[PDB]
Amino acid sequence: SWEVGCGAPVPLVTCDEQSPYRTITGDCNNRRSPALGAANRALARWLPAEYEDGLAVPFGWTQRKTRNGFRVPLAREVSNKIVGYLDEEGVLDQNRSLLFMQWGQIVDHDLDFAPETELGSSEHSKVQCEEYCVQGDECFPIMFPKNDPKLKTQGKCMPFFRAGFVCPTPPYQSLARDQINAVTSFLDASLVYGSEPSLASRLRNLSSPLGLMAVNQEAWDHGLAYPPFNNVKPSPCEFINTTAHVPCFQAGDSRASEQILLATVHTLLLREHNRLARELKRLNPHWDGEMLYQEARKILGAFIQIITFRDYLPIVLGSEMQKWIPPYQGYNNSVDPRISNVFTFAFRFGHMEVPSTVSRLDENYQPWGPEAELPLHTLFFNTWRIIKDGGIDPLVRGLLAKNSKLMNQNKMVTSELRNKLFQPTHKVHGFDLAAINLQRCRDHGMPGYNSWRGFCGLSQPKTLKGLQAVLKNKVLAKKLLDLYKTPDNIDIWIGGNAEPMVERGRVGPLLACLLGRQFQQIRDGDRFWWENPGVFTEKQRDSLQKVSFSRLICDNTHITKVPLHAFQANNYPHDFVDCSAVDKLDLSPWASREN
Ligand code: HEM
Ligand SMILES: *[C@@H]1O[C@H](CO)[C@@H](O[C@@H]2O[C@H](CO)[C@@H](O[C@@H]3O[C@H](CO)[C@@H](O)[C@H](O)[C@@H]3O)[C@H](O)[C@H]2NC(C)=O)[C@H](O)[C@H]1NC(C)=O
Ligand SMILES: *[C@@H]1O[C@H](CO)[C@@H](O[C@@H]2O[C@H](CO)[C@@H](O[C@H]3O[C@H](CO)[C@@H](O)[C@H](O)[C@@H]3O)[C@H](O)[C@H]2NC(C)=O)[C@H](O)[C@H]1NC(C)=O
Ligand SMILES: *[C@@H]1O[C@H](CO)[C@@H](O[C@@H]2O[C@H](CO)[C@@H](O[C@H]3O[C@H](CO)[C@@H](O)[C@H](O)[C@@H]3O)[C@H](O)[C@H]2NC(C)=O)[C@H](O)[C@H]1NC(C)=O
Ligand SMILES: *[C@@H]1O[C@H](CO)[C@@H](O[C@@H]2O[C@H](CO)[C@@H](O)[C@H](O)[C@H]2NC(C)=O)[C@H](O)[C@H]1NC(C)=O
Ligand SMILES: [Ca+2]
Repeated sequence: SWEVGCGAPVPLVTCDEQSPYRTITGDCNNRRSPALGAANRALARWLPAEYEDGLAVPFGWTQRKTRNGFRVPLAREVSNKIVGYLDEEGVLDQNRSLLFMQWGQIVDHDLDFAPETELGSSEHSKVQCEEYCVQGDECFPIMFPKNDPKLKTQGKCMPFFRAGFVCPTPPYQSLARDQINAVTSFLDASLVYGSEPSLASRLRNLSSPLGLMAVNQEAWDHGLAYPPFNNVKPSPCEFINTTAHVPCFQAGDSRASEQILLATVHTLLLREHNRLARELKRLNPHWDGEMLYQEARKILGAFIQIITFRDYLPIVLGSEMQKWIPPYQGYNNSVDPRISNVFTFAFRFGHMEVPSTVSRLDENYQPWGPEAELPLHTLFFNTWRIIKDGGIDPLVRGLLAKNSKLMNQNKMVTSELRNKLFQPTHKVHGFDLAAINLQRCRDHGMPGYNSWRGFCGLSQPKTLKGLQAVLKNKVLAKKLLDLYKTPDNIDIWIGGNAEPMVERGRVGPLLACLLGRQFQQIRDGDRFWWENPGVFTEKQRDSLQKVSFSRLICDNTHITKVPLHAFQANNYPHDFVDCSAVDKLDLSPWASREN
């Protein structure tokens, strides 16, 4: 097979092995195979890639060719018939907050990214894709089926570009096509600190010896910080309201400004880096800026680890967790920490948890002003609503008080995501996230629903009656097969999502498995996982056990009323208490001494 080590990454990183700090790139975690889990390398393959030419060409590319003796259904046709719904009433999750959706997006963004193939600088390859919908090379258009209302308004297709691949980005051929993970595979708060040594520095305040991080100079949220602006024009954030002139935020992750609430938790995280950084110079005045940045970076890492695994995961995987993520037993140097290709489609389960509206509430948890409840589609790359319409305080209260959208077989993805999505480079408010997910499955060369079913050790449904038993839904299983013709061909995203949810959790049998395995691999294969003896001192761990997302809000906002359990559905005022009832993170054990 091979090549054994293709591609060019950040080709200049040799290990210190004696440093107690993670590399920005994620290198040097593993002593034996040191590029394992790093950034800018092939997503791991749990199962062999599936292309029609067996090498690189997606299923759906050529019209004459077929998948298992059937034509693959159009990306959007799958959506129009199965994914969409009209009536938004009763789709709310009665036992999970908007934060349950929100944190999903934070971890994931920490864990993976597969950068698009917008290669070029002054180009007509972008034009022949968008204007003419000409398939070929790095352009893979999402066509519109007969009687799509988007034909009248938008055109003949939705522009779609293939994902970036290993070795170089001009076509080529040898092994099957593997897609690139632009971020580090460890749960290491890279959304904040970056995955490139080049960018990791740009985000830092290297003007003072305090290990602080660059903050906005133009705007201020009641004396509290905002992220810096991305002064790289043209920007998507400016385009949406030209009169405002407000550009996107800049963090260690490109997707920080995609939606308004994701930029909000980005503000909270950046805020507590500086708070830890400041409290550490209170306690350790002799420390240089480097120790400060790094020591703060280490606590925040541990922060995102404890919240993800103690608070988030148990309510996602549910009864299935102990089956897949048993209790911790130490760092296994034989476990592959890399994020697999399929995982980048498993974690997308959350797209069906995004509700139609984002609300802004006041101190009394009452609707804030005339335009309190906004449509979500108006909030893609919307930063002017943060900076010039209340700050983050109203949006944070919304997260804690308002419900998440519950997954439903008859009501899947909101039309605000499935019909009105804004994509950063393009101009209109009209892409389909359901269709975009469905061709990326095909682009990445995913094997079908059944391979993955079997991979996890679950009955591989082959008949109409078979699929029924698994999906516990006769009408959905029939629509699925009328389009896919066989359950072997169902795209992993929709197939995995269609399944009913496990007990006490928010995902079904197949997804619990795929998600379950990854999260254990990235816990067990991480040399810097907080609990692993050596990383944090015995005392340091005891304080880290006390962190809560509620405390992140209290110490970095002028919200004073917070629920204790921030991922479950809480009502005002009964479930809300004072910030004083919420346990503080004691940073005393970090106090190093001299004589
Ligand atoms: C309104 C909120 C959200 C918006 C607007 C949004 C939008 C997007 C878009 C446009 C993509 C690119 C898809 C592609 O081209 O393949 C994406 C990727 C992704 N999203 Fe979301 N998303 C949201 C929330 C979430 C949440 C809450 C989660 C997790 C629970 C999530 C999980 C993911 C994952 C895993 C990817 C692929 C990551 C990778 O690059 O490998 N998203 N999102
Ligand atoms: C483009 O961005 C600007 C903000 O930079 C938006 O303009 C603002 O629009 C609202 C009206 O919807 C104005 O608020 C008004 O004043 C007070 C609150 O400050 C309130 O009592 C009034 O009832 C009213 O809501 C605000 O002054 C105005 N800013 C100015 C002077 O430009 C604009 O709506 C955005 N448009 C788009 C295309 O989204
Ligand atoms: C809504 O979700 C809440 C968050 O999980 C959940 O709170 C959970 O309540 C039970 C208390 O019993 C705990 O789960 C345990 O339940 C039984 C024990 O009687 C066992 O079978 C389970 O294995 C499990 O240990 C959770 O600890 C607790 N969650 C947390 C972390 O606070 C509510 O119960 C849910 N509300 C509804 C709709 O019932
Ligand atoms: C990099 O770090 C610098 C030092 O920590 C920081 O400069 C400080 O900025 C704050 C906030 O803008 C200023 O605090 C306040 O100054 C007066 C107080 O009398 C107020 O009237 C202002 O409203 C302001 O809030 C400090 O004056 C300033 N400190 C120093 C040492 O000059 C930079 O802003 C940081 N730069 C970046 C890009 O992150
Ligand atoms: C560390 O984890 C690895 C991977 O799960 C374990 O390696 C397995 O060892 C079994 C024997 O029990 C072998 O049959 C397999 O070859 C290994 N499995 C895999 C997935 O490769 C190992 O048991 C663990 N080691 C320690 C010390 O905990
Ligand atoms: Ca990471």
